[PDB]
Amino acid sequence: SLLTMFRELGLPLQIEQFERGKTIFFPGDPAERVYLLVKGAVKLSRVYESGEEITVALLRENSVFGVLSLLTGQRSDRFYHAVAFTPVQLFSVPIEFMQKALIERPELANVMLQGLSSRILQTEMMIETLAHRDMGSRLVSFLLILCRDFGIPSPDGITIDLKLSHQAIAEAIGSTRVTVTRLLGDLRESKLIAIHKKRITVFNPVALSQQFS
Amino acid sequence: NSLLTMFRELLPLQIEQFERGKTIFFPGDPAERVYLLVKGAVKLSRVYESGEEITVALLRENSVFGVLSLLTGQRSDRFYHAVAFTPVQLFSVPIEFMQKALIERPELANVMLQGLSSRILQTEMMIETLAHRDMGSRLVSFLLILCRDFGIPSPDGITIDLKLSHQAIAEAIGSTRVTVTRLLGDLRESKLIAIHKKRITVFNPVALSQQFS
Amino acid sequence: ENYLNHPTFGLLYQICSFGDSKELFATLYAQRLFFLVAFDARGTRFEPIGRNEARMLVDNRLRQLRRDASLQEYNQLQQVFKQTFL
Amino acid sequence: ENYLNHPTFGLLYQICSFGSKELFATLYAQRLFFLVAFDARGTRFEPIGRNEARMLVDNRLRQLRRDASLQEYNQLQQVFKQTF
DNA sequence: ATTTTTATGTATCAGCTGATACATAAAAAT
DNA sequence: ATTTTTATGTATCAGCTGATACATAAAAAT
Ligand SMILES: O=C(O)CCC(=O)C(=O)O
Ligand SMILES: O=C(O)CCC(=O)C(=O)O
Repeated sequence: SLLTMFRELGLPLQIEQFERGKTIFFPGDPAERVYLLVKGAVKLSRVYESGEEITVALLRENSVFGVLSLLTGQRSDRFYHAVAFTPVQLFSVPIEFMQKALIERPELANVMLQGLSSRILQTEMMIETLAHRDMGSRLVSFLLILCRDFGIPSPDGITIDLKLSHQAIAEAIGSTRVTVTRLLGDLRESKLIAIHKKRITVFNPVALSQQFS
Repeated sequence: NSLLTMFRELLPLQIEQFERGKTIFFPGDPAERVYLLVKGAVKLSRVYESGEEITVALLRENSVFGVLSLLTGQRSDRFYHAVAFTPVQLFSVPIEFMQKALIERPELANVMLQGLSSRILQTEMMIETLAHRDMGSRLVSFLLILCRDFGIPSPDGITIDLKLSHQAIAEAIGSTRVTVTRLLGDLRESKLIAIHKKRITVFNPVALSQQFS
Repeated sequence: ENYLNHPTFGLLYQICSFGDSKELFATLYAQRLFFLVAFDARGTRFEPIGRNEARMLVDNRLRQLRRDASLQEYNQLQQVFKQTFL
Repeated sequence: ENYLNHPTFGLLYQICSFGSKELFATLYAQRLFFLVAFDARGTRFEPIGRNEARMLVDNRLRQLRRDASLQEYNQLQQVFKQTF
């Protein structure tokens, strides 16, 4: 329904195209719009001056972002790095043309709240993952989430439909790339995962989920 | 205070009192309500079968929670542990009584979207903290947030107005109580903080924040 | 082990198939939420429920299969039931 | 050294006083800058962008320098120097 | 098809920090 | 006020994991 409502904020609203790795918004850009990722994935990241990049969350389909614009207004500026992790199609409404649109159609106001709710929980699920001490448990917990959002059914196991570099991952669970390759190898020999054509695949993710009760 | 103003009008509504340590909702409960903490602190936590607790978010005054109810309603069951970490006063409106009240008063619809948006940013700010590798940087990053939420002006430094048990901290930053007492002992010597009667007082929190720009 | 892609909560994994053609599905991580899926021509609608309400639904399906079907089908649900609730 | 707390935002720290409207910045990593006016009927909060909040202090610097005391000009420069 | 950039596999180390125990202080209970 | 339950300070050592470097494969640029 988030997909249905956004398409009615104009007369028709046009769909933006974003190529792989192409950045949507950058830190210090004014936030004037509320966005809705329709297809693909979007990487929100904190970027230090040291150059080290920390992935805050990896959004999935039908996710609402640009949450800061709603409260801040155009005046304030972004503090995160919104990058198109995969080829992505998204919508974009100026917040001012949204607040007016909220009061005209309160039915859409309801749809939105639910969308933001999902975000909260999804971001909270992340907290769980990083809240682990055991990097092994932390990696897996993360991989589970990946199966949930970007995963596509494959005969041996769920395969995440995305291309993920060891670094891109290491940036997500708060560790180094070395430790990522290191641990992944351990899960290769334990035969719990598999990597072919640069795409990851977990084996019976449900069993892994039970360990985390 | 709009959040505080609008919630009040859902005849009027009387405020709920929770004693220290007393639980608001447990896991498994029918998530049929949306809450708005007015004063005091609410500890949202995940609890494993192993019995261990992971603090997801430590809420502040004028913070909206119980967000799951807006998605599925009274049909689905909780999975987080909502505890009153400090003596707390809050409101509680049933999702249904809300869903209708949102359409009736379009002024309130926006008030809610802003409040959930803060939580997404707050929950995201937590990610940053835990995303550190260095437990030292991680602890501080956390202490910074506490000053931002529960902190009060004290002459030498900002004293967070809350009492934190080493464990309670350990549970929040994904570490052990031992390391907490250990790291705290280092920050005393480094003369960046001071502890009296379980009150944590940072000196020039600004300086400490300068690290992360 | 049979999957279905919820728009919001992502991948869901099948628990069992009821006689009404209605099927019970569950969240991939931690079995946090349960759903009743009904396949209408353009329906494929989702209907959320709680674990208690979800347990008894499978319970009914447990008894029906044993009396009027093969032990293995009953056992296969029993596996699921055994793991999912116990 | 002066802290005020916008309720959604959390605690904020003073940067400069324009003259007495004041500019307050967010505590964690100064992500948001807010203009605050101490009206008798309540405080008022207005967020502004980084680039803009900069020039606003700039003008104040020259004004402390050319019309006022030595001390004060230095102090504001400290905050400016650090904040940027 | 050539080169040269990026990603992955493997090697090496040092130092946290988790794990366990104890001592002591603080708080709660009696 | 006395006791006894909880919180904090300290001691220990083992091992993972960050830091550093390289090999090699894969990919991207040219
Ligand atoms: O709102 C922003 O600009 C940063 C964070 C964000 O986009 C989001 O959480 O969806
Ligand atoms: O929404 C729930 O039921 C659990 C999480 C929550 O309460 C919150 O995000 O405030």
